[PDB]
Formats: sequence, C-alpha cells, structure tokens
Amino acid sequence: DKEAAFDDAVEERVINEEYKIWKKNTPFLYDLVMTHALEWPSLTAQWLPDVTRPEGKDFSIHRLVLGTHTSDEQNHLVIASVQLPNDDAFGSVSGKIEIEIKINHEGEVNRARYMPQNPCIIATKTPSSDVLVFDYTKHPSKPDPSGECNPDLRLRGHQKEGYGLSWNPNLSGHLLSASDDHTICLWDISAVPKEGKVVDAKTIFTGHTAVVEDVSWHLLHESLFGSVADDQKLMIWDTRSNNTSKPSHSVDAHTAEVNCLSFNPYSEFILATGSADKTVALWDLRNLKLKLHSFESHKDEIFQVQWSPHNETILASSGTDRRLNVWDLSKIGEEQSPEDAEDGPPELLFIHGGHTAKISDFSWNPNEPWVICSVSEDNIMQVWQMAENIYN
Amino acid sequence: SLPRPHDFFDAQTLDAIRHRAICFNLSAHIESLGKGHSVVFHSTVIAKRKEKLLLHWMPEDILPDVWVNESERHQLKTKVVHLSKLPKDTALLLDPNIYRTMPQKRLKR
Amino acid sequence: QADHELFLQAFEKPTQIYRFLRTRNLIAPIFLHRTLTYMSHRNSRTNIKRKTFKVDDMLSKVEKMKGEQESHSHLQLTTGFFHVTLEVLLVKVCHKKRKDVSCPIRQVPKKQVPLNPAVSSNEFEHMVKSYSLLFRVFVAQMTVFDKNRRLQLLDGEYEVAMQEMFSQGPTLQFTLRWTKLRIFYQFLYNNNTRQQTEARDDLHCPWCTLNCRKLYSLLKHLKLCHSRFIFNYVYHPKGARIDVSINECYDGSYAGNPQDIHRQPGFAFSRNGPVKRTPITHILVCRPKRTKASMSEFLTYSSGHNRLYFHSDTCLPLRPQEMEVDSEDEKDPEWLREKTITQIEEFSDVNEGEKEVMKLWNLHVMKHGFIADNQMNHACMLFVENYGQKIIKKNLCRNFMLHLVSMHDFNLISIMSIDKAVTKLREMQQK
Amino acid sequence: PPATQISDLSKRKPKTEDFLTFLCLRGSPAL
Repeated sequence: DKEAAFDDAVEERVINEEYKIWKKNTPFLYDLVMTHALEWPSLTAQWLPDVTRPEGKDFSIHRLVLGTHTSDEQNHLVIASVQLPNDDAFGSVSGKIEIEIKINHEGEVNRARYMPQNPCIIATKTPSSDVLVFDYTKHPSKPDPSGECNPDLRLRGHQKEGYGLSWNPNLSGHLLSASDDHTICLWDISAVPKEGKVVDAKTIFTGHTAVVEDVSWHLLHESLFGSVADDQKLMIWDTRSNNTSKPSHSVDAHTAEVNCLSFNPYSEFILATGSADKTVALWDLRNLKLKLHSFESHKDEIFQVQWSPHNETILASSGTDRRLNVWDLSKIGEEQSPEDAEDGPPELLFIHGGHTAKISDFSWNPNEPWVICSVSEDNIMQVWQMAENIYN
Repeated sequence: SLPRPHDFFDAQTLDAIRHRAICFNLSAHIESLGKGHSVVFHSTVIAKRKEKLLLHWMPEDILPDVWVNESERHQLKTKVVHLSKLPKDTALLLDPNIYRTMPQKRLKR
Repeated sequence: QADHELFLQAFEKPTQIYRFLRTRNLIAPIFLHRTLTYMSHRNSRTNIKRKTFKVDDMLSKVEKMKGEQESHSHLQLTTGFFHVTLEVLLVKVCHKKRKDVSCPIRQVPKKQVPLNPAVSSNEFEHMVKSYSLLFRVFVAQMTVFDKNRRLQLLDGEYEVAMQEMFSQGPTLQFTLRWTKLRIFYQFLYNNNTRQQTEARDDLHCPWCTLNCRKLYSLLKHLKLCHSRFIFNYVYHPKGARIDVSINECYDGSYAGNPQDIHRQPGFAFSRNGPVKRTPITHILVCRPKRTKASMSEFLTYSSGHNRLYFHSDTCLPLRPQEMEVDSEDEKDPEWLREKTITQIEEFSDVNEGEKEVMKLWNLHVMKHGFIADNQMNHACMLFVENYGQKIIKKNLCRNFMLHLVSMHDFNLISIMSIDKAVTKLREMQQK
Repeated sequence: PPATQISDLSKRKPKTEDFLTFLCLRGSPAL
C-alpha cells in the first residue's frame, strides 16, 4: 500500500534522526564505541578465543569470524582482526578492523561458530541443505577467484536451509545443526576419516513440528543440548536416550515463534530464550514447567540472546527491534524510583541503539570484560563497550 | 563557510509529522491536558454490573475496558496515564510512526 | 511582519521533530536515560550484584507457586433488548505470530430476543490471548478475560449497551450467571526577533518532557539530545537564562549507505536486500576522561572512504562496484583523437594518403604514449603490428615508407629499422 | 510570567484547529 510506503519513509527519517541523537550521546553511554561498515552485510559474528597483546603497544588484537551476504557475488567467510584500546589510552593507528583471511564460500554464511577445542576449524551454514566445516589456517589468505574450494569438510544431513549451529564444548567436534526441515541433525565430525568430502548425519532429531530456529549445546553436560523452534516449544534433548524423537523436556516456553537460546556459562541450569513475542525469558533446568522472570522490553522479535562470559547475572538480547538490550538478572525485582520506572524495568541494565537496522548477530569478546560486537543488516559491524558507571 | 549538509527530514516528512501531531493533540490532548507527557483519555459507560460499570475510553484499542463502581465511575470518568505506563502491546497504535518495522518486506529469516 | 513568520517556521521544524521524538521515545527509547552519565540523578539504586542466580528458581517458586492464589473459579446467560433475534458468538483472539499481520480471531458461536419490549460450555482453557463475546442484533462486544486472565463479565444483571452498525441509544439487557529555580528560555533568531519564555515545570525538558533534576544535567541534555538547537546559558539574577538558537551547522544528513542518498524514488532506502558498500571504520568513544560535573563546561577519527564519489565525466554517483577499477582517466581521450584527425584533415598543403598516414601515426603515438627516442624505434614496428593491415588496405605503403624516411632524417629509427619495418609490412601483404 | 516554554512549543508545532486556543490564540506572535 502507498500508506505503508509513506510510513516506511517517515520511519527511515526517524531512524536516521534517532541514530544521530544516539551518536551525540555515545561518549556518555559507552567507554568504547567502534563502528565499522563491512563491504558485505554479515549474518553472523563470534570472537575467536585467541588474543594477541603486543608488548609496548597500547592495544590488543582479537579475531572476529564474520560471514558474508552478497546479492549475487561470491560469498566469503571473512576473518578479521580488531584492535581494542586494552586498559589505558588509541588516537590514530591506521587500520583497526582490517581483515585477515577470506575463504570462498558457496552461498551466504548463516553462522560462523568455530570449533572450541580447536579454533582452527570453523563451521558455516550455507543457504543449501549442507553445512561446511572450514579450516581458515589451511585455506589461502587471499581468496582464489574460482568456485568454493574444498572446505576440508562438507556435512549434508538436512533437506533445506538451516540457522542453528552449536559446537559441543565438552566433546571436541560434535557440530549439531537445526534446519527449517523440522530436523536437528548431529554430525560426529572430529574422529572421522580424512579426505573430507561428505559427512553423513550421526543422528537426526525430529521432535519439533515447526522450523527449528536455533540450537545450543549444554555448557556442562556433553549429553544434553537444548533446541528451540517456531512452534513455541523449547526442548532440551538428551543424547544416548535410545530415541531421537521424544525430547527429555518439551516445555512450550513461549507463545509466538521462539528464535534464540543460550545456556548460562556459570550456572548449570539457567538458560535464556528469546522469541517473536518480544520477550526474553530466563529458565531453570531444575524444574521445566515453571518459568522464571520474563524480561519484556523489546518491541519486535528477539533473534539472539547471549549470556556474558565474564558475569553470571548479565544477559543481552537483540533482534528485529534494532536495539541491543543488556539485562542484569541480579537486579530483577529491585524497587525503582518513578523516573527509573519510566526509563524501563529494573531488570534492564542498558539499551544499545547504535544500529539503524535489524541486528543480524552479536557476541561478547571472551578476552575483554564488557565489549560486544553486533552486526546489523545495514552492513555495519560495531564493537562497543558499555560505560563503566553502568555496572560499577 | 562549511556547506549546508542538506537536512534529511526535508518538508514532506515534516508535513506528515505535523499532521500526526495535530491528530494526536486533538485526540489524546497530550499537549494541553496530558502535561506534555501523558494521554488524557475519556471513558464512557457501556454496561452495568448489578451483583460496577464497564467503561471504554475515547482513544479506542489503547487500554482495555474496566469495571468501576458508580462512585468510581464518577471519580474517574476521565483518566490521564503517562506514556511510559501505556500497555506496550497497544501503545504503538497512537501513531503509525511510533514504531514501524523498517524492513517489512519478506524472506530474511 | 514576515520576520516573525520566518522565525516561527525555523523554530517549528526542529520543535516539531523533537516533539514527535518525545512522544515516540517514551514508548520506544533510543537509550536508557538513566544510563547517561550526565543524567546520573536517575537510576537511584546501587549495584548489589553479589548474589548467585542459581536460587532464582527457589525464590520464584516460594513467592508465586507456594503462595499461589486462584485467579478465578460453565456460564449462564439469559432479559430483553431495546431500541428481533440476536446472535451471541464467542470470539477467541489468538496471539500474534510472525506469519499473521494482526492477531487472528476465530468466532465460535442464536436466540429470538423480544423486539424491544443460554448456558455456555467450558470452551475456555493458551494460543488465544483473551476470550470475548460478540452480540449482533446493532452490535455489542464484551471481553470475559483480560490479559492477566482477570475475571470479567461479572455474574448478575447486565445492561450491555449496543452501538448501531447503559446508554440513550439502543441498549440490550441480559442476565449473566454461572453454569524554585525559575528557568528562562530566550529564543533568538537573527538577533532581531526574540521570544522570551519561562519553563512551566522547572528542571524539565521543554521538548522531551524529561525530568532533569539538576541544572547541569538539563543543560547537557539540551545540548546533546536536542542538538538541532544551540543552548547558550547566560545565567539570570533570579534563576538560569538559557538562550536558544537554531544550530546553524547540524550535520544531520543520511547516515546509512551513501548510495541511497541519490537513488531514484522507489529504490532509495529500499532495505530489500544486501547492498555492497565501501569499507569504513569509525571510532566515536575510545576512553573518555569522565571528569567531575561542573558548570564551567558552559562558559571523530575515521579510516577508509567516508562519502559518495562521482564520475569526473558524467558527474553521476559512483557505485562501490565501479570503484576498484576504471580510473576513467587514460592517455588518449576520444575528443583529443577526433581533434587530431580534424586538424590533420584540415590542412591545405598535404596529400590524401599523406594525411591518412599522418593521422594514423598520431593516433598510434597517442594510444601508446611514446616519450623516449629509443622507443621510437620499436614504435615503428608497433605501427606495422597494428596499422599495417589498414595501411595496406588504404594502399598507402609508399607513403608509410616516405614517413619512415622522414623520421629517420629526423633522427631516431635507423636504416636497419626501416628495412625491418618494410619487411614486416611486406609479410602482411603476402599473408 | 512571559508565557511558558511548553506553551510556546505547543503554539509552535500545532498551529491549526487543535491549537487548544487559550493564550496561544491570544497575541502569541510578535510578543
């Protein structure tokens, strides 16, 4: 409709003005705020664990595993280096978010989850039904102007596109992926024969009627992992159950489509699930039926929830609302002043509004306390750190 | 001096915003009766609970109808509620551009 | 006068923008104002983040489940209408899924009411957000449960009024049962038209209606959030006089992809699919000092391409795809070639074949850009490598030999070069 | 009491039927 187009234009103007206002207040809201406009939009982001601290230099170098989203050109699996001001003081050090590696990739990258037991191996989700387990060390630094070279591994167990990609921390390898075919397939990988061409699914899970939006492994037990789907039913699957159809737990957990999921790094029972109901709800694995506090301040879908690795009571959510909200779980229920109540719930700690488009993905840097890299569909990557005064 | 950066709002968006503001001030009385930060809704009795009274406020599809006694109805025939406390589910109806998903489109996830 | 009208418009544009932003942010905030350092007056609660999150389940179970109170608990319905059979249908409005634009409503249901003189099942049970009953005679809708499942539709006499297509209009009766700191603003435009006001609510943002409890916080909020103006504090004998003027510069152009700033309508700000753009890196906050608050305050770095470029020839926007190549400035512009051809052909004292060979040589030299005498030698060979067929077809081989002789007489080339060039020309004819 | 800032802003953004009259309908322009 023409009215819809006029409203979209007005909203674009308002979004630009809001971004300008936010950037005016960026010094008073963040300690570090670095915005980089990637050549191609990225649908994924995950800091590599390795960090380099050059002696005599005021900064440090971290590695980001970014994807690519080309309209028709050759998609890539970008790996870039980011310079962070470390503890004290940089003014001008030339390139700060320059790329390091670029491996050719058939189709846009949907996920860039590296293998934790070996950050050399990085997996990727293609628009096709097959997942590719790259190895950026083996591949050439510069991209070969040809087709998608042999990724050293290509697992095909799905029937359509997928978005979930979970790496087992307790077991080396074990990349489990959930696709739109209502199937969450698990590939053993790792202990597999060399000369990687095709890797069949070790076990495929069909217990979610709708399209499984995402899936994550349990951070303590190697036999447990949660899967969340569009049927509004977050399921916690237990391996070695002699059945690949009935999950151990089948809590509905939401009303609208539930997209993301992330276990608490510290607690062995706390997990968060963001959904299309504009609600990020915490959960306890001790009792499945009962629901914990439901963080409700988003105005659109919650596409990604990720607990902070440096804190046990901090969780961040983002999605189509174009806002990145940081929640302090230990602040839930605290009495607030009327101005504080007007600003937002006591649980909510910070709202990042530097993105003019939907946040495709975000991640924390394990080597830094409170810095987050969030990539939007506007081909914008922002590495930002919340101001110290917010969290003492 | 420095060149004029060609302000992005222009006049068409300004005209639409002026129209929306005029409608908002005529409907919710935000400027006059809302003290600049609240919506002044006027309730209307619809049904009588003979066991309270059900009242519906003038800006429709914003706040649910509630049951109030006759004395309560007389006391609160008009309700002023701050924008912060508006129900998040239906608060967006106060203006088309209060929050609009810019990429409506299709495909994506 | 027209000066006041111009002032009113020039202040109304940013005032209207900021008033809309005020009405929008209170429901859709750009950021939490309590998280702004200059707005530290709010967020009146310290950090007690020293309690484990593994006992939240027990705390919530004890608080809610242990002390659970029943929210509520068939329905009995029956009097007459006023101003005819009417239909009573139970409407169940479902939750708004991503696929659905609006919340779906499924109407699961007649009685012969008097012309202006029912026992319901356990259909309630939760995909449906709430349960409502709709009456049509002349329509009437009433909800039985709220968002929190609040027990509405109280049992007893109910004179539920109806809206055409209690009250004076057509109403229906039914029986329901079970089973100081004065702050002054002096708006100034062109230093000639001034409007002096005074804030109705002290220490409150006139635009955003925000409660800045301190004068420094209010001034900083004005300078930052409402940046379309410039706020020059001047102090007042009674309170504070905040002069307000329109920010002359206010670089507030489009901040997205520079390509969209020049696309044709219908494709600008399309957001439909991924769009390539030139890489750029910006650093806004690196490590701010975080100095103490003081009123004395009221007495950036970028790497990469940070604009939209244009073609030097057509003055049209330059796409990122057409950037890494096509420097678009090469040795021999087409206009120079045409001018050389015209100047050669415009001579009076020259033969036709002589002019043709002269133009061919000039075009070849421009296309290759010889500047060195020794290269001239190889240049001659290059000529027969590119213009040999054309000269042969034009049958100007003798003129080419004459040109070679003249060039040798002008130094550069040599007798051996002349013989080699002629032999290369002959091999073309034999082929 | 030279008017009020909120009243001046409300006399600035709307200038039509929904102007609430009051002092805005009075000699607001040209002081």
